[PDB]
Amino acid sequence: KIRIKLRGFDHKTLDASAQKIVEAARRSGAQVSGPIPLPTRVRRFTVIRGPFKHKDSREHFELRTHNRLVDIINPNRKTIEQLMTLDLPTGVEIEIKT
Amino acid sequence: ARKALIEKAKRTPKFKVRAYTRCVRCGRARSVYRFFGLCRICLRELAHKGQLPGVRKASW
Amino acid sequence: PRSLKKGVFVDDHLLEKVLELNAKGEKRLIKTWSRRSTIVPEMVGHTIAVYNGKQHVPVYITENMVGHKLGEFAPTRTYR
Amino acid sequence: GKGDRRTRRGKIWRGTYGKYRPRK
Amino acid sequence: EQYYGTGRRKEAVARVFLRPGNGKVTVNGQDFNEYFQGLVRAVAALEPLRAVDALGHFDAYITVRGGGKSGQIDAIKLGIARALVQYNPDYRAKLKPLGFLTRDARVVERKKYGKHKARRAPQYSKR
Amino acid sequence: ARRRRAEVRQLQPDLVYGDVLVTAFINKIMRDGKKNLAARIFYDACKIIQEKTGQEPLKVFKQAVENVKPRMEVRSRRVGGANYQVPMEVSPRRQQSLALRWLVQAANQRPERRAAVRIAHELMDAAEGKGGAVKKKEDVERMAEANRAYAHYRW
Amino acid sequence: GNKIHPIGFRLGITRDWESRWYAGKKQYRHLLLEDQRIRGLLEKELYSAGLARVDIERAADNVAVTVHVAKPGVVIGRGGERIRVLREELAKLTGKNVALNVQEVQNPNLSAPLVAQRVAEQIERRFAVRRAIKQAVQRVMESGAKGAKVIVSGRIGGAEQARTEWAAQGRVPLHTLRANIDYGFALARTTYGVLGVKAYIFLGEV
Amino acid sequence: ARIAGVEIPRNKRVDVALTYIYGIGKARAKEALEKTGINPATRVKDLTEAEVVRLREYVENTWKLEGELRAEVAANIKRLMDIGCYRGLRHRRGLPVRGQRTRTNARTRKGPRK
RNA sequence: CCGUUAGUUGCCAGCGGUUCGGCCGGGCACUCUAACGGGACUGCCCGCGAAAGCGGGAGGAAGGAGGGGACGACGUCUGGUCAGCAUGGCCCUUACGGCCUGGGCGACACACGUGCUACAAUGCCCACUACAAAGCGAUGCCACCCGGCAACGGGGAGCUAAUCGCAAAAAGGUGGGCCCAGUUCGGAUUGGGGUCUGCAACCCGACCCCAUGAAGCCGGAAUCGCUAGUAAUCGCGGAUCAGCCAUGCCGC
Repeated sequence: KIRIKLRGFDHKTLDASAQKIVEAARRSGAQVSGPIPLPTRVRRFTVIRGPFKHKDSREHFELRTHNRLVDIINPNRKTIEQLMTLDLPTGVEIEIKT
Repeated sequence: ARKALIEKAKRTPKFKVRAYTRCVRCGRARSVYRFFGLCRICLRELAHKGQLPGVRKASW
Repeated sequence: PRSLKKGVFVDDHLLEKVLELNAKGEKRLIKTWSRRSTIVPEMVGHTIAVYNGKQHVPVYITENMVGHKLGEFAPTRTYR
Repeated sequence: GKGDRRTRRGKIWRGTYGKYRPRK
Repeated sequence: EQYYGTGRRKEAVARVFLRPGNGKVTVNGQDFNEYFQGLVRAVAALEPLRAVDALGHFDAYITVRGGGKSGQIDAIKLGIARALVQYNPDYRAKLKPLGFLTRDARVVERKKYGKHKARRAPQYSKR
Repeated sequence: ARRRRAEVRQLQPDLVYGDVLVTAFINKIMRDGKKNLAARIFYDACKIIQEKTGQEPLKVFKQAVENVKPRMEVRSRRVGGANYQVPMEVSPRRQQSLALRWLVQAANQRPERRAAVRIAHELMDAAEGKGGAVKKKEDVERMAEANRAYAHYRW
Repeated sequence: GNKIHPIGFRLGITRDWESRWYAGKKQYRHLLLEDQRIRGLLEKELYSAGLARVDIERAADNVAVTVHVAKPGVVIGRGGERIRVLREELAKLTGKNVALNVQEVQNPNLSAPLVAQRVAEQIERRFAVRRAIKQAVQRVMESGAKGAKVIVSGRIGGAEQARTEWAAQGRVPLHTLRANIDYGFALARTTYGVLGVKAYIFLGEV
Repeated sequence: ARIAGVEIPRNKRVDVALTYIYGIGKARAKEALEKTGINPATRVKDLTEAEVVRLREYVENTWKLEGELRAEVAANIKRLMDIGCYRGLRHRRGLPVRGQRTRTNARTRKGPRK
């Protein structure tokens, strides 16, 4: 039974990733275990917009982590290659565990 | 252009007590957090451009 | 007296000098610098230069007032 | 008050437990 | 044999579930005025019962928590009402009037450029 | 209102008497929000009613009301190179709201050492005809009007 | 004296993160750090063929690096010499080399930044700057565009007293967050000091 | 109960008693109410000497406060005020010993506005 | 406001085990949640009207531009922008530039600025009781037990981070102490104990405890904030951070 985490930035990177891995490993594992999201985590930051003295020019934005925890049951060999070398996105990374 | 003080990295804490924070871009050791290590400005401005990974403007 | 703290801690910065030198006696003021100390024991009855910010005034310490956070034994302002 | 520091209000604000609130 | 009614608003979630029974209410644990301690707040999660009468023929079980007492209590109320929706899905002239319709939309909005209380700009002085 | 009434927002009756007057009043007792202790004193006071005075809370609240609610008073007009003190029929809406507040406040004035005590004290005395609140009322009243000749000016 | 940043205006709309990659806590920072060492020594050595933009991408330990210009010649070098001292030298700033990704565009009339560097340098050479923006704009939108709104600021190619000047054709609702447009500014060499320039070409959007 | 400074505790428990004496009250009433052993609920109006003497006695050698509080306060403040220390420095004038900043705001010690 | 996809969070709306904490299995619809499109276009019934559109009503998740965000067009001000970075020119250099030892920008007879806490019983004091929230935690948040008047000191478990470390949310609830004084208020300043980042913490720190406990019992002429979940009030976290004068700023 395999656990996985694709923690990503773009809200299309996690999509290409979990998509290719859950649908392609749908001819191998236990057909996968649905890309369970996770409450996409948010980190906010604000800063003065008007350089130097201006306790009012600022504003803000943020950086965060969207999380997709795909997962596939029945370690049925074949699965390892319907995702492990048949991937396609770019704005995340292949986190695999068990 | 405060060249003479670009010593911030030779660390020589020589008593942790001295090595000090800083903004990698526009120097300014004033407000220089971490994950960014920038002056609120060098910072926020280059971010503005956006060649500063994922991070995106706020709304709500 | 004066212990209280023991050994006469001095934040090493001022302790090292305090000790052993306490051998050949004194000579007075050894222009101290990291007054972050909590003066102590042997430090009873001696002279050192307390950096008042821009000057090295000469301070002489006595029994019942020795062991306490160095700093507060050398002023640092000037009003009225 | 929050400056009563010692008892209730005091630690309430200090954000301190201790002699007026076990660490839980 | 079963009528579910959900009521939630301002970060307080009161999921009310009623089924043929009597007049007991498990507030994700205890009962009504047990949990709503000396809370005139009690009566809040039962108005949707007053709707078409009887507060003694149905078994009341609720999954309620979050924000806090009131918010959750009321949420509970609107929920019970929805349970009423399920039960008698033809109760307009009762479920609308002393009725209900949506959460509420009025939560301590936001502080921005200071003034905290989103309006409370620092007061002036004496010039 | 830049042109439109900007309506009189309506309150959901009492959570102990299904009454609008109740609710408004308890808000008046209230503070920092504390709907709780607000309604609280409201009640304990009601206890004074039923106890210290057989007669019912309904009738006492109502009577005190009829007593403190104003009637005719004054404000001035800067219309003709001057502002004269002219009286007018102290509209119901307000009459209520403020004879209301008023009461609550004079009540605050009262002695005792307990809030429910105050509420009682005054509310009763009012209902009757005896006290700080409503008395202050009569004052604003007859006081107002002295500027009678001015009245015909219309407010 | 305000108005938000023509890219922030863009973010999740038209135009995004040139340096495309992720990371997270305790590392993203330095990650980008090396990135600027990059773009910097980068545009630095090759502002040469009048570059235009740099998208350093990271989907893994490598560092994409597709920079763009419209000058292919001196770009790859007679045959491919250029792309060599270039992609090689690369390692020098943090190893993990990258395939020197050369991207050339179709028409410097849609390229506002570029045209700016342009009429800009012009003003370097020293001449009719008002003319400069007038026509520069003219054509920049002209050869297809939905508007060329341009402006120049500081030290009006003269006068002890500095000033501003501007002109535009068509449409350029910089407003309508969603306007899909191209914005650029150029440094201002002239011994007047720093006398910046800016121009924005509206890229349709409907 | 007549103790040290005749700090008689009225319709108040033991704790509420001491607190009425020199350097007493909060934190002080707790320690006193504990030793003397008495219901802090007591209003204080019948403290039988039989029990008062117990707490009243031990409340002499190790407790003062009373005609002694000044001792550790007067003697302990006399040393730092005689040596180039600092603890007493802040008091070497009329500002705030604990803190604070000086220059502006400090009438608490300096005296009244001028 | 509604169905679309899906379920390690959340359901049981229907059980069975229940160790009855949703612990185990199980159910994906309901609450949860990222995601999708649909949802008043003054479109329809009644007024008015040449028209735009306002006014009445039902429908409902809601219009009347749903409440909240970002967007501040042309110029004004030669406003602010020496030490944010950039800069034209000017001056500069055994030095107007470099490093180090201390002071100091936290000196006070005073005035004004912004906040703290306060005079209290619709309160304070104590014990027991009942529930978020958007954030935060690796060489870091820190589990329970041992040292614990206390600050804290140790062992020490967890995560690896919607399941694990931060967190005790307070006002609310029930009884209990007080019955209106300068009081249990108030906690200055000087009364004591300790916790801690840091060497060192005089000057120039945060904290617990010991003694002391001042002014004040809502504050002149005057001056402020705020259309409703808002005013008020009560709390949690956040970057700067080995300690921090943060009662300041931010978000909830």
